Amino acid sequence: ETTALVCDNGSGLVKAGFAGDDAPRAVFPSIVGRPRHQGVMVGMGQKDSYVGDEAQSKRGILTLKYPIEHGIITNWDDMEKIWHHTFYNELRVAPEEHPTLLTEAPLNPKANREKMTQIMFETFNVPAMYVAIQAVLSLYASGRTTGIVLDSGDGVTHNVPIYEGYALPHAIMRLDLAGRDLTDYLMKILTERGYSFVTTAEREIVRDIKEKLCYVALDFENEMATAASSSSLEKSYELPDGQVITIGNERFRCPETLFQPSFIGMESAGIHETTYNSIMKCDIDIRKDLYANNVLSGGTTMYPGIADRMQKEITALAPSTMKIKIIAPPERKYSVWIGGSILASLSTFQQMWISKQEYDEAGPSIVHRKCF
Amino acid sequence: ETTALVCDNGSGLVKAGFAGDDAPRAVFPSIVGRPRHQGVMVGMGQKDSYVGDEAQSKRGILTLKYPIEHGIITNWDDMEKIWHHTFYNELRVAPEEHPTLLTEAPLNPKANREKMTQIMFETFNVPAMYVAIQAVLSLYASGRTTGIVLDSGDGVTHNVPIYEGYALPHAIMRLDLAGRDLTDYLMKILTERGYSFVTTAEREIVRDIKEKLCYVALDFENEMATAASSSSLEKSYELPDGQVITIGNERFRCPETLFQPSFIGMESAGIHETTYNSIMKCDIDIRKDLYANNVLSGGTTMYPGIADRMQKEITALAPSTMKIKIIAPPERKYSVWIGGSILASLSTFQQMWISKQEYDEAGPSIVHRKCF
Amino acid sequence: ETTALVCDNGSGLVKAGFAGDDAPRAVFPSIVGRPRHQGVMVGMGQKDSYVGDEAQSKRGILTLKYPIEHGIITNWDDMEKIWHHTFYNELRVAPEEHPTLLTEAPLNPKANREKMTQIMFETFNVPAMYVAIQAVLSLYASGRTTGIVLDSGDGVTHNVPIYEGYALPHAIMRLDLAGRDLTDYLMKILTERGYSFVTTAEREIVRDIKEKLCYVALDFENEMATAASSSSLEKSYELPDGQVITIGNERFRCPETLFQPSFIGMESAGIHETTYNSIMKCDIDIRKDLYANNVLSGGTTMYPGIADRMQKEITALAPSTMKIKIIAPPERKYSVWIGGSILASLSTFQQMWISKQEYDEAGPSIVHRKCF
Amino acid sequence: EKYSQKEDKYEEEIKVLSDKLKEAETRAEFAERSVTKLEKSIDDLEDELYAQKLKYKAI
Amino acid sequence: EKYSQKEDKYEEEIKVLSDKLKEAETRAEFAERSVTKLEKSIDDLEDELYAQKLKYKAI
Repeated sequence: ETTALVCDNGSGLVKAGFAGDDAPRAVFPSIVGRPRHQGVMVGMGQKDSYVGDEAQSKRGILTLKYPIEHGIITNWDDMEKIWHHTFYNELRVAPEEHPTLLTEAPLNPKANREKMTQIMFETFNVPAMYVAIQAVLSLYASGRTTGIVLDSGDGVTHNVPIYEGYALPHAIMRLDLAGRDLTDYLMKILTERGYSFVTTAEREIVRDIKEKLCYVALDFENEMATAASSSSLEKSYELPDGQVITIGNERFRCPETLFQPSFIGMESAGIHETTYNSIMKCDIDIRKDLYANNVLSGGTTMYPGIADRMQKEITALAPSTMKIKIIAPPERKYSVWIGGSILASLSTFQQMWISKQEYDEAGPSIVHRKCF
Repeated sequence: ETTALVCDNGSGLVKAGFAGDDAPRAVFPSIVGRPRHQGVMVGMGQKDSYVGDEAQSKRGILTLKYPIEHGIITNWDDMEKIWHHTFYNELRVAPEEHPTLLTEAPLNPKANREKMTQIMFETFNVPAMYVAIQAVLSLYASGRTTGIVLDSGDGVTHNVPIYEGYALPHAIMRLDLAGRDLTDYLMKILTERGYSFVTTAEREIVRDIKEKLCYVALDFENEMATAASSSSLEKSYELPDGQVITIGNERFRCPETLFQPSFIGMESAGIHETTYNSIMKCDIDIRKDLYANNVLSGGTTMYPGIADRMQKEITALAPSTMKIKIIAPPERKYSVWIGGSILASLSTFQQMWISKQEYDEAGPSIVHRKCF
Repeated sequence: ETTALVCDNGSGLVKAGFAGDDAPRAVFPSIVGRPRHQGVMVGMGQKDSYVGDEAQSKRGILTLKYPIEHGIITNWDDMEKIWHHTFYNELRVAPEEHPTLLTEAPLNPKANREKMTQIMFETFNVPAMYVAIQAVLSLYASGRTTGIVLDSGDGVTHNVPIYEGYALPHAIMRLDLAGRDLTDYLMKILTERGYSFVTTAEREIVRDIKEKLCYVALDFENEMATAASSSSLEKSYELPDGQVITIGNERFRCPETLFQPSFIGMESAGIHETTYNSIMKCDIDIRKDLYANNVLSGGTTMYPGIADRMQKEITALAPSTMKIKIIAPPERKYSVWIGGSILASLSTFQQMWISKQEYDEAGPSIVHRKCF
Repeated sequence: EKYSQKEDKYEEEIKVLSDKLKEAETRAEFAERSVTKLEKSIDDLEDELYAQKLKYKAI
Repeated sequence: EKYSQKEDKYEEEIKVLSDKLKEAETRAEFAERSVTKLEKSIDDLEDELYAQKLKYKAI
C-alpha cells in the first residue's frame, strides 16, 4: 500500500510523519528565516531561506517570520518552505511517491483550501491528497465515532460536534484565542510585573515558560486569593543567560483568558460557553453522546488540572441529566495527527483521495467535491 | 394450521407476530428513515434506508417518514420498508412460508386494498393472505359477535356496529382524530404555555408524554376549575437531557378534542355522539345490544378513567330504557391484533384465504370478492 | 379618542409612535447595554444602562444584552429599558396619559403576556392597554378581514390564516428563522469565503449588508449556476474603515434557508410549505380566499423579487383550481404598526381596552379574557 | 482507556437499567392498584348477583 | 485506581439492577396473569348476572 504523509499544520509546532505509525516522527518549530546580509552565508553552500532547527541555530545571521497565524496560512511563500523542509530535510523522502493528508481548522477559508491543493500538486507533484478538519481526526484517536471535540491548538480554539465521522456544519463554534495569543498575553502581564520582555528572542522563552509552568486552576478566585495571601503560587525559572526570574499568578491568569475573553478586549464567549452553545444546536437523541463524549484536543489542552475545571464548568451550564464527562487522551497534543494516521490507513478511505487526474480536470476546486 | 402472521399496522406503533399466540411478539415504532446528506458514515458500513428501533437510535443522519398517516397508507415505499423490516429483521422468518392476516381500517380505500394485495403477493410472494377489518377483530377479541367497536387508533377513530359478526356499512362512522393528531395538538398547547417545541425529536417525547400523563376527566368543567383554583392537576416530567418541565391542564385538554372537535376547527361531532348516532342508524331491535356492548379498542383508549366518562356521556344521549355498559378489555391496545390471532388460528378461516392462484387469475381486485 | 401609542416591538428594530398616524414616529435598534467595568468614562455622566441609538453612538463601553430574541422577550429587565427609552427619550411624553397598544407574536407565551401586562401597569402606570396579534394587524393594514399573513420578522416567521378577522388557532404555524438568524447565518458563510467576522461590532455591519444586498432569487439553481459560471452575481461593499469587500452568492443563499431549513440543521419545513399547510388545515370553503390573499409582512419580506418566487412556489404546492396572488404592501415592514394605528384609532376598539380597574381586580391574567 | 470506555458503558447500562426498572416498577405499582380496584368491583358484582338472585327467588 | 474501584461497584450495581429488573418483570407478569384471572371471573359473573336479569324479567 502507498505510504501517506500526514502533516499536521500547527500554528507553533509542525507535527509530521508517516502513516502506519501511532506517533509523529518529526516535530519542529513553525518558523521560517531569510538572511540579514545582501546574500548567502560567507564561504558556505547557497541557501535563500532557512527553517526549523537550522533557522533556530543560525539565528544570528537571519530575520525570522511565521508562515501560519491563528490557524490561517498568513504567507503562502513560507508555508511552502515548511513543506520543503518537511519532505527533503526531516523525512528525507520524495513526496511525489507518498500521498498527502493535510490538517485544517473547521471553516478554513475556501480560497486557502484551493491554494493548498494547487501548491501541493504543481510544485511537489503529489500522487494524491486529502484535507481534513482537526477535531474529526482527534475523535478517531479517542476511539469513538460520535461525540464533541474541544480542540485548542497553538493559535485557535474550536468546539466541533461529530456524528459517525461527520462534523455537524450548523453546530460548530470558533474562538481565535489559544497558544499564539497566549504567549503574547503572557509577555504583556510579565512586563506588568516588571519583568519587561520587549524582544522576540525573549518571546520564544516566554512561549516555553508558558508550556512548562502554566496550569489550569480549578477555582480562579480561590487560587487568585491564595497568590494574594501567600507566595506559594509562584515557580522559579532560570533564564538561559543566568538570572533567576520568578513567575507568579501569571501562571493561571494567562490561560484564564480562555474562560473570560473580556480580559483582552474580545466580545467573544468562553471556551466552556461555546461548548454548551454548540451542543444545544443538536438533536436530543444525540445530545446524550455529545455531552458524554466531550474530548479535549490540541497543545493548549496539555496544561495540568484542565479536566476538573472543564468538568465543573460544563455541568454548571448543562442540565444535570445529560451525563457529563471530560475525555482527555493520553497524548492529546498529537490526537489530530494520530487520527490522520488511522484515517489514512483505513481500507475504505483509499477511495476518498483527490487524484492528480481529477486535479488536472477541475483545478484546485476538486477539494470541495472530495473533501467536506 | 400453517402459521399465520398477524400484522396490525398501527398509525404510530406496528404490532406484529405469529398466530396461535394471545399477545404480539414485536411491538415497534411505525417509522422509516432516509439520509439527510450525500455520504452517511466514515470508516464503517452504510445503507440507503432504516426502520423502527434502528431509525430511532441511529437518528442524527435521518429524515423520518411514516407508512401510515390517519389510518391511511400515504406512501407505499415506506409501508414496504416496514414490511421488509417485519419479516426479515424482527421475526427473522421467510413470509413466503406464512400466510398473512393484514388488518385494514373500517372503509379503507379500495385502490389501497388492492395496492396492499399486489405488494404482498408480488414482492414478498406470500402464499396466501386475507384482509380483515381492525374493529371487527377487536370485537372477536372480546368474545362476542354483537356490539359496537369504537377503535380509536394512533391516528383514526371508527365506530363500527356489528351484528352477527357482520359490519353494517350504513352505520360506520370514521373520525379522523386520535393519537397522531393528539401529539400535534399537545405540542401546540405546550407552546402556548411557554414550553415551545419545534424539532421532531421533541415531538416524539411529547408523544411519550401524552401516552404516560394524559388522562380522561370524568367532568371537563370541574377538572378545568380545579386546575384554575389549585396547581394539583399538574405532573412533572424530567426531559431526557435534564430540565424539569411541568405539564398542566394540557393533560386532559389534549384528549378533550375527541369529545369537542371544534377546539381544532372541525365540523365533526364527538366520539360519544358518533357512537350514539351509529346505534340510531342501526335496526331498532339490536340497539339494546349495541349500547350494552360498547367495546373499547386501540391505543387512544388506554388513558385512565375513560370508562366512567364514556358511561356518562352515552347514558346522557341514549334512553334510560336501553341498558348501557362500557366494556374495556384488559389490554385493549392489542385487541385488533389479538382478534387477528384468534381468527387466523380458526380452521374455518382456512377456507377464506385468498390463494395465489386466486391472485394470478383476477389480479389485486380479488380482495373485494373475498373481503368485505 | 385618547392618543394611543402603538409600540411594534420588533426583534431587530423597535417601531413606536402615536396613533392617528399612518406611519411610525421612531424606528430604532432593539439593543440594550451595560458598562464592562466599574469606572470606564471620564468628564461625562456614567449610567447603569444604555439603549438604542444612545448605546450605538458610544458602543465601546458596553456589554450588550438583548430584550427580545426570536420574537420572545428573553430578558424582562432590558424590555423595560426599551420602554423607558420609548416614552421619555424618543416621544418625550408621559405614558400614563396614553393608552398603549402592544403587539404580540402569534402564540406568544401566556406567562409573557402577563409579565408584559403587569410591567406596563405597575411601573409605567398606563391607563389602559390592549395586546393585539402582530399578523392580525398586518391584515387590517392591507384592508381586509380575510387572508393569510406570513409575518416574517427580524427573528420569527408566522403563518396566521384569518377569516372574518378571527385568527384560526389550529392552523397557526410558527417558524423560528428570519432576520436575527439570517445575520448569524450570513456571518458564518462569509467566514467560509474567507471574510472572517468574529466580533459582534462586525455582525451589525453584516446585518446592514444583509438588509441592503440580499435579494430573493426566482430560481435558486439557475442563479447559483450563474454565480458559478460568471462573477456577475456579486456586489461590492466598502466597510466603514475602508477596505472593499466583495459579497458573492451569499446574497441569495442567506435567505435561501427560509425555503430549505435543512441547510442549518432544522427539521422544520419551508415558509412556502407552511403557508400551503396552513391553508390545508383551514376549512375547505375559505382556502380560495387565503391563497388569493397571501399577504406579506415584516422586515424579512423586504428583499426584492420576493413576490415572483412566492407566486411560483405557492402555485406549485396549491391546485390550479384555486386562485393564487401575492399581496405585497407598499411599506410592508411597517404593516404591523400601521395596523395597530388603524385599530387603535377605531371608536369600536375603545370598549375593548383593559382598564386599570380591570387590572386591579384580576391581576396580569386579565389579558387572556380580553385578548385572544 | 479500556477501563474508561468500559466505565462509560457501565454508567450508560446503569442509566438504561434504572430507567427500564422504573418502567417495570410503575407498571407493578399499577398492577397492585388494579387488583385492589377489581376486588372492589368483584365485591359489587357478587352483591348485585345475590340481590338479583333474591329478586328472581322472590317472584 | 479509582476506575478499578468504580468498575467494581458498577458491576455490582449492574448485577443488582439486572436481578431487580428480572424480578420486577416476572412478578409484574404474574400480577397481569392475576388480573386476567380476575377479569375472567368478572366476565363469568357478568354473564351470569345478565342471564339472571333475563330470567328475572321473565318471572
